[PDB]
Amino acid sequence: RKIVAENLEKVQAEAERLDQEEAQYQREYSEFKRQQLELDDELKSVENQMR
Amino acid sequence: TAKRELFLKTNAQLTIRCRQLLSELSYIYPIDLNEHKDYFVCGVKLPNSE
Repeated sequence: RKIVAENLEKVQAEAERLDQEEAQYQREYSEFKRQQLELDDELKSVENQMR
Repeated sequence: TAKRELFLKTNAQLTIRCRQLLSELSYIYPIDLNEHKDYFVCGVKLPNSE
């Protein structure tokens, strides 16, 4: 029983690590998507001006 | 970025043509001047409003 409990504790630690990594990745994705949408808008605008 | 540079290139030629054909409109309508400082369009006067 003690061994099982210790294994659960380590699993929880790794879960916390994964959660922190997820948070960082989500911030990065937010920034990227912001840039992507802005770029698409500017692309369409420049194309219209060219035509 | 490439497409924006190309668009600027095209606009340059557009304005060039605009001035080119605006320069030929003086072959039809001349604006002239004489020493007394009167002004003539096609040789007929047009003083200031007053």
